Amino acid sequence: PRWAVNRPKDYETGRDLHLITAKLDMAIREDIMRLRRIRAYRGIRHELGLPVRGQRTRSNFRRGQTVGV
Amino acid sequence: KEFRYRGYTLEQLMNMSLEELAKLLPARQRRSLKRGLTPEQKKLLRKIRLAKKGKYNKPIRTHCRDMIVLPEMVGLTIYVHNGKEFVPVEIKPEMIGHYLGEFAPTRKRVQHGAPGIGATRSSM
Amino acid sequence: GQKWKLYIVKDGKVIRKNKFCPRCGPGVFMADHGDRWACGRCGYTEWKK
Amino acid sequence: AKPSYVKFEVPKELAEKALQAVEIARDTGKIRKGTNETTKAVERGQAKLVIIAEDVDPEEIVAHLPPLCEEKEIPYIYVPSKKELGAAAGIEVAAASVAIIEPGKARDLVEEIAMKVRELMK
Amino acid sequence: QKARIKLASTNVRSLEEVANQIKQIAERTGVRMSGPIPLPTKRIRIVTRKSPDGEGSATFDRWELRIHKRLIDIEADERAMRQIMRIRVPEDVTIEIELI
Amino acid sequence: AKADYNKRKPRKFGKGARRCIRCGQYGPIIRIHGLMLCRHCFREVAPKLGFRKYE
RNA sequence: UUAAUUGGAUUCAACGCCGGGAACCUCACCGGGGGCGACGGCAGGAUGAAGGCCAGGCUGAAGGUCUUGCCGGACGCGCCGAG
Ligand SMILES: [Mg+2]
Ligand SMILES: [Mg+2]
Ligand SMILES: [Mg+2]
Ligand SMILES: [Mg+2]
Ligand SMILES: [Zn+2]
Repeated sequence: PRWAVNRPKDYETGRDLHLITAKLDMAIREDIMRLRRIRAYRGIRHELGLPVRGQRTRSNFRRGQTVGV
Repeated sequence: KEFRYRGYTLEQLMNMSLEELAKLLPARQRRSLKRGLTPEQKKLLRKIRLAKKGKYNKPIRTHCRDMIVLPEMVGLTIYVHNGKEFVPVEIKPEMIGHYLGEFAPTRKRVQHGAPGIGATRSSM
Repeated sequence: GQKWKLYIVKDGKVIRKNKFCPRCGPGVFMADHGDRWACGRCGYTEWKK
Repeated sequence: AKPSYVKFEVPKELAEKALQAVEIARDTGKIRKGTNETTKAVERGQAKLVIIAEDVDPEEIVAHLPPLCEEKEIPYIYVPSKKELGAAAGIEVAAASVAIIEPGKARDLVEEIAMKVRELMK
Repeated sequence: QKARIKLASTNVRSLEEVANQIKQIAERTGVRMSGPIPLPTKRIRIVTRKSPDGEGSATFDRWELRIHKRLIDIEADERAMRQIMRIRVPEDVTIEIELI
Repeated sequence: AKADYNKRKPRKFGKGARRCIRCGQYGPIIRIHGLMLCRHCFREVAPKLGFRKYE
């Protein structure tokens, strides 16, 4: 069925496709690069390495070292 | 290297009815178009079409951060309010289907300073 | 000041230059846009000659 | 209208029936001042007693009622002064035409003076 | 040919008085009346925070309102129908009459 | 018209569509069984309405 | 940190607490645009006060204001008290 593939309604050809290995990786990379080129909000979030889907960042998502006073 | 959105060129997208175009956008945009445009978006679209006709040689500034980018808007420059100022946005073909507000950030990037008094248990 | 003129009135004959609204009675006067009858209150898109 | 317009003389009875018959009609009638407002009233026949005082210069907004007098019945009299014309019926200002429509118990004298004006000059 | 009567009140004693009056009216005439059936009580419970501000330990009030109900069936006879039609209920009792 | 610059919009949902009928506050409104009262006002008028604290 | 990231509460007895799960409203914060002075009196006002509008500019959008002229008739924040 057309609803079971991992890339339906392709952005370029408009068909329903299924990708594996390297082609899948480069397709995802191309999607993120397209977002970055137009300077969209999600593109900036991808660039800065920050959460993209609207999470809060004050408490969790901490990855670093403690800063002293 | 040409631009195609679902296998269609930009010219083909230009000569499409609004209902026909909605079948290519994602679900959210299709629902938003199916429910019609708000009056403010109607005024903005009228201004855009007037500018395309060769009239209205002035900057286009708007508050409508929730307007969906359409193929007939490609090539113009629009100033979207971000809370305190209008920032210029140059519409590219790959912007079709996105809200205007996605290109006008509202918050300034954070650069942290030295932690103050009370930031740790021992500093209080 | 005073704005009551442009109606051709002579020694014994009174006739108005600006017509009245057909929706209303006489006495009401339209503007002098020349492109159309502004009508003052209702408006008409007639392209007055 | 205006003193610099010789229509006829100044009969005393005209003033008697045009001034001293509106105070007794002010409390039992309606009043509409203003030349522009009364112009629509006289053109449509809304007014009943047109008392035109001679205080309006030039003969620009006054050159409408005499040219229109022959078009309707327009029972009209003339007033010598304007300062107390508003006091007789209206407010403490200078009035030019106080139109009273359907006044109470002010019929006999008004009708007599109207007939006098009809047989005087029209 | 039967009438159904529904009673509801927040005071139990008044409900009993009205029911007893109807029962006596039915007794003083030859007419069969199905006894007053007690229906389940309505309880309205509302729980609210006590303090106006938000400081201190949290404590709660539990307010409750109770509504009692009764059901009576009686056959439509005009000699007894007028008598129950002329009885006067207290202001805190609701009565409804219908013919089935 | 200048009076149009003071009238509010007629909202039908949201926190701005309900006010206490006794004090006019927005926010903590008790909507149970058609009551329109703040949690503050309900405590001091509950006995008058017939409520009691049985337990 | 920011244009603002509204404010109260700091041991038990502050920190899923202010019934606080805020897209608009709530809202108190930030950028911008409009509106409001019963009642006394002062300039002023039918030779018309105060107020309102078809179209088109300014504008995010707006008879808000301006251009263009049509409206209606007794009060009057341009001024001082007071509210
Ligand atoms: Mg805080
Ligand atoms: Mg909560
Ligand atoms: Mg929320
Ligand atoms: Mg909000
Ligand atoms: Zn309340």
